[PDB]
Amino acid sequence: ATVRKERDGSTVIRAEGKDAATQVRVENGTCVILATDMGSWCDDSLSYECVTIDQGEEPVDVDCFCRNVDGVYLEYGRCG
Amino acid sequence: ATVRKERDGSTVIRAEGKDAATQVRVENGTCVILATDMGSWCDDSLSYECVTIDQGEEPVDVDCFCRNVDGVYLEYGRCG
Amino acid sequence: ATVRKERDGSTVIRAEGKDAATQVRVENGTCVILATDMGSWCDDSLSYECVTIDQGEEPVDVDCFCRNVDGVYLEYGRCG
Amino acid sequence: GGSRCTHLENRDFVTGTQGTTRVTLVLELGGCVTITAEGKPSMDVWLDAIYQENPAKTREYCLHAKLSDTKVAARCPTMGPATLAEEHQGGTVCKRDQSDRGDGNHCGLFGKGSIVACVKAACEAKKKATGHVYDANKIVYTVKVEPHDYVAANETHSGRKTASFTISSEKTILTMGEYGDVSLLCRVASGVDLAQTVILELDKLPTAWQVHRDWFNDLALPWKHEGAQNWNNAERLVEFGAPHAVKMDVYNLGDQTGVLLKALAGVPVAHIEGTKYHLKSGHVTCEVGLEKLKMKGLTYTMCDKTKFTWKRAPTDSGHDTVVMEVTFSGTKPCRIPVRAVAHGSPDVNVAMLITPNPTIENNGGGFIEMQLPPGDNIIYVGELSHQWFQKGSSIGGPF
Amino acid sequence: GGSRCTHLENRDFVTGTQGTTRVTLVLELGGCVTITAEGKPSMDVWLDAIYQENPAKTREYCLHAKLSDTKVAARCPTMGPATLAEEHQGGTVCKRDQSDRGDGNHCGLFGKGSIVACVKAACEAKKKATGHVYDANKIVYTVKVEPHDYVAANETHSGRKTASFTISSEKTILTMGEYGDVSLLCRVASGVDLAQTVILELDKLPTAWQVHRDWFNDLALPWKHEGAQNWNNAERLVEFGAPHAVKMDVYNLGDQTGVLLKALAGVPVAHIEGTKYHLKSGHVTCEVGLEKLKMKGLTYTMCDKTKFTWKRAPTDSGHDTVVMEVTFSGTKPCRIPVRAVAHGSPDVNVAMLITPNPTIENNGGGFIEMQLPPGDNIIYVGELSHQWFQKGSSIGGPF
Amino acid sequence: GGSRCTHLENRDFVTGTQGTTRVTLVLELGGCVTITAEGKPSMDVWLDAIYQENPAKTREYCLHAKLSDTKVAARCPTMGPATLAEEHQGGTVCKRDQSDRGDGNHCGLFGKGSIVACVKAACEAKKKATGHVYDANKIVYTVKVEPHDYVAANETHSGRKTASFTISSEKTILTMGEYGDVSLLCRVASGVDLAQTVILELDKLPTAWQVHRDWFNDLALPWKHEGAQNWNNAERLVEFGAPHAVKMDVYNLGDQTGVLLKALAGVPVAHIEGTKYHLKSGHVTCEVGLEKLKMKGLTYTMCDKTKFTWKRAPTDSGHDTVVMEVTFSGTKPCRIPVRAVAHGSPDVNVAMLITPNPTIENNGGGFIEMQLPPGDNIIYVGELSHQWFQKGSSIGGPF
Repeated sequence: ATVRKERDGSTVIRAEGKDAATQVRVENGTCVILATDMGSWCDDSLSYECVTIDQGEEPVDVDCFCRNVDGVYLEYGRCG
Repeated sequence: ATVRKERDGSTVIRAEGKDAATQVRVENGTCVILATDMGSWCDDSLSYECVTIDQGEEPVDVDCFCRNVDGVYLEYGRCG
Repeated sequence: ATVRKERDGSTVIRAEGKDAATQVRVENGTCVILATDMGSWCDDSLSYECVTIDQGEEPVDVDCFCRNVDGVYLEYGRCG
Repeated sequence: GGSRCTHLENRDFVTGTQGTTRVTLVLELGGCVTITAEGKPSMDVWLDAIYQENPAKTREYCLHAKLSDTKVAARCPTMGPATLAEEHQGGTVCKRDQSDRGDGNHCGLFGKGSIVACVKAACEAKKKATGHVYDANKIVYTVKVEPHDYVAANETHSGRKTASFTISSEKTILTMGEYGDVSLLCRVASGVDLAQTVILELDKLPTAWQVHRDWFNDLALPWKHEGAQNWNNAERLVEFGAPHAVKMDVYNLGDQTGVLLKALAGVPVAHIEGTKYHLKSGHVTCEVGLEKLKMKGLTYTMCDKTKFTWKRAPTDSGHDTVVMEVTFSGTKPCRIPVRAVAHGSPDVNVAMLITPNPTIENNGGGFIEMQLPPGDNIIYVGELSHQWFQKGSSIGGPF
Repeated sequence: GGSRCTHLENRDFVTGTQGTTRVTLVLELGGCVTITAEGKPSMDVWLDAIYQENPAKTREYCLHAKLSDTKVAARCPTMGPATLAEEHQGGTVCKRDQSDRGDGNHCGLFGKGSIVACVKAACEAKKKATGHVYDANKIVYTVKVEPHDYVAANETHSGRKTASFTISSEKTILTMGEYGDVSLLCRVASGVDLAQTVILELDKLPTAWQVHRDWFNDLALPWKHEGAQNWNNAERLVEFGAPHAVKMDVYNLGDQTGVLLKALAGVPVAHIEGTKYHLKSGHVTCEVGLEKLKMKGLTYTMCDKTKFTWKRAPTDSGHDTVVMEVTFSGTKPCRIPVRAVAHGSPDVNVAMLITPNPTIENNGGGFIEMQLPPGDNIIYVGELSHQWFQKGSSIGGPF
Repeated sequence: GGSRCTHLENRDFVTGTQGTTRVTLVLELGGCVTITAEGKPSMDVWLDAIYQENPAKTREYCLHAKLSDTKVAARCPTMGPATLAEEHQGGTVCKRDQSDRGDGNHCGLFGKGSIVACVKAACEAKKKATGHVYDANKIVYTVKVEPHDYVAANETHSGRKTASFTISSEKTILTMGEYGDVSLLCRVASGVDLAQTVILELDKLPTAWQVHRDWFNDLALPWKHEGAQNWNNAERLVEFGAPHAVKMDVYNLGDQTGVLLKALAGVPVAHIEGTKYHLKSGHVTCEVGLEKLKMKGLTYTMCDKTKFTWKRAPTDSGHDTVVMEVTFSGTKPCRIPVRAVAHGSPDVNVAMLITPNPTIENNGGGFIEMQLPPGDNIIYVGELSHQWFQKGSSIGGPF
């Protein structure tokens, strides 16, 4: 997974099928990826928010969550 | 009104125009029918849920409610 | 701005571009107009509710609010 | 008796040096022409029928929807979205809305819950507005020729010869008895613009109409094709109610056959003889090739202009043409002097006759069919006149 | 002067044994032919006009929407759904959404409330893109015949005879003075495929165009029919705003007349003379039946191939045909040797002439109208040549 | 060898008093006629091809959608509505729903939040179902005339003359060597109702079909026009998933080329020779004008009814006509006695022959092409018979 600062204030994570059930370090915090419908990067790619959940808050109905880092998004190709 | 166990876990009540403002016994509990737009059984039939309301809870915006019995539905033909 | 009792129980205020950021007296209470997209009266006119907010309640996401007077609406032409 | 058959004129045929005779005939629907040769019996040539046997079904519209097996599914504001098996099924109308939920309908949190109502949408028996499209090349133009006696229903007419024509089929050779082998080359021409024509038929007073293509395709009713099980745009007759806690009622918009019949008032009625879809307008222009014979031609003189009276005043035929019948008191037979002028210019002829040779015959005659431009016009049959107002071109009533 | 009238050739007519003469004429729009008999004065026969008087209105599109009486209704998250009388009314655009509600807009519980905004959608005055469909059988083909002098506007030409024809009307008899009674059988043929033709007209620089059926029916604009009060698909020009507590604004997408005119650039302009919807392309092939006269036929010799020059270089006519004018320096009168070859094969003639007999006459002549296949072609007028690129078939610009 | 060329009959031509000969010919596609004059060599006249060079692109349908750059935006229940830049952009599919929000997705208040998902909808490479519409007046009818020897591919046939015709172009003059200047007036007629015809072509086993207008326009697939960047009704191949807290997945409905091919089974295959869109059905009726020559006419005798056998049993041609081949054991040459009767009435001829003069020639002959009414019919070739069931008119399979 690659961590980058986009044209907007948002921090974008470009992940693949190998990055499923793994943790990536974003700035001063940590981001967890749990997306199962992942694959190799291509044109057919889905992009959404990785919710910045507070201290000890358990994630509800989400496959991407982050701690100590705000304004963070995840993108992945579905060609696998 | 006829009480029957469907292909699903749900208990289905097939009622007619005569069953309006009447009470039917379903398993270990009781079900109350208040539907005014009822009639004789045919192809044109409406099917919905009969909400299992708790001890002493008054029904709000519903024409079919049940006590002590869970997973219960009502069906009626509109050919009258 | 003109205050009038319509065919319904509602009290209708017909305002123009000059009535922007002004206060109009409706019955036993007062009505405040904050609409910026106003103009001269014509066929192309927008009509909506002027929320009757309680004692000391601050207005949230609204351009027309009233005190001590219930059932009050605002209409204005957009030909300016 | 009473025969409309018009005798062949000298101008219509030419006799060659090698003995070949080319007779040119203009045969409208019902119109008859008598062709005679020196020593040979008189033969009546006429265009019997213009039709297409069972044309293709284009679109079938539903006038009264048959709603069945209505199911409503609902969930609490914190719970997931309400789902039904009918949502991903064919021939079903589904609506998704938000319902007010609380303790009165057994939900832990007060707010808005997911609700979905689905109904199996189909069509009620004998309530379909089926459309039919004509294939220009498939329309049969039956040309019949018999000698100029009455024979029974089961028995056949002695000397009768049948020759059918289309746009593709044009040349046939007939063994016309005494006349020998005759080459018939009939050029087919429709009286209806088939491209902008649809036959709107209801399930079995008129039950079939000749409607315009543009009017038919823009009908605000659920439609499908011949063979399809499900109905497209079925929501046109389905109206959903207000969303209650766990209930959402479905309303039928009712029968639309009465709404259709009101818009179909004045629309030309379609003529269906079992499976034959007839066209009451059109003609066939033939070129008969004859050999080893001398043709007998009878040229007509003009009828007396002052001796004309209306048998049947000019009226609409029912297929965008004007029909009229005249009575002649003078000497018979003769050629009818018929013309027409648009109100303003009395020197320019605006008459476009469907009848190629209007004639007052010894027995019958006097029928005149013609096309006129829209507006106030004056039809002249010699000295005899009549004012006619032709209505402007229209596709049909509003729906 | 300057007359384009082409003298009748010997090949075009046949004199029978019984004295009947069958003269075959090919009359294009504007094209004239001179028919002469021994002892009788010369007569000019020509196709004057191809038109349809006020054809049927198919679809009328709205270019600029007239929005009026906008009403917004809203209710608290616990209260019932917001309703408006305009929701179940015709000619109205309604949108249902969820608005954020709380104590700031006076609601007991914090959440999402029901909101609905309705606007009366109509069309602004003089902002309609009306469509017209031709009825193939209703198109008039005016054929005029006069002697080969100038007469005033109010006064009529002495010897002038008018004969109108359609697909249905084909045979008429004219009393052509010195020639007596002549049988005119004119076969009607359109130069435009009327089936795939719609006349797009704007409310009164070009304001009328000859557009394709498929291009017209797929216009992303609100439409209705002649007689209907309300507009179908009115949401195409209506854009709803974000839902606030009790307010939901409606935006007009603006005028689309400018967007339409840009897509209509290069599209063939429609010709409307008051109520007459003219077709500038087409012809009429007639078969004149004459009696008791000897026809005077003048057969043409071929023009000198080396003595040709361009008066007007080959250009687009404005109705999918190629027009050209030639100047001849040799001996007059003669028949123009005109052909064309597609770049690659110089032995196969690809020219499809609209002009039946291109001739250099004593007075005028030299106008050549023809159809060419798409791609690079070389037009030959004897030795004289010119390269022409015919554009491929198109329905119109993108919208 | 093997030539189908039919010798000219005496009935087909007339010799005038002034020396003009009017020869009437019926030329179907592939059909040849031999015209001979006294002292002049025999000439074979035939209709070579009926086609339109690259017709206009009407509608192009997407069979497999190319989804890209999917973006999902979501906000808390108290916060404003979720917005995306793609919502107000072309070639994008967007869906608005309500998602369950709380502390697990970091939102202060428990309820329903605004969510929107957008995807850039386009078409996958080589996955388009392009449609083509014929322009009736643009269809070329190539008529070729050569003397009755074999020449190489690059070299041209000595005496061969090419003359192309349309609805607009009808008259041309050919310098037919020994015959001199001959006036060819060919009346064009299509064997396919072009108005209700669309050429469905797939990107390069059949890849092109002749489909009905009504079947094509009602295809439930995303469509656009030649030049447009974006796709209309792109939601037909886009299926949105259930709305989760901040995620909403987009599903592609897959390829529809297999679904299309199943519905296209039995549909008449379109014939495209590079850019030439050929029509395998149709004819041309010509009127040749000859001067200063005596025409040699050979009238046919009827073939022996008892001496007929089937070479190829009656079968479907592939363009709504019936084709058959017969073997004759008697004396050659003669005219084939061919007729047909519908099961019930054995006295009325229902055969509508495409072949104007079916003949058993010295070399070849015996090919019969005809139109028959729907239902059980019996075809008669003298004494020889065969039962044929003509299928009813259809627009195509269900989709």
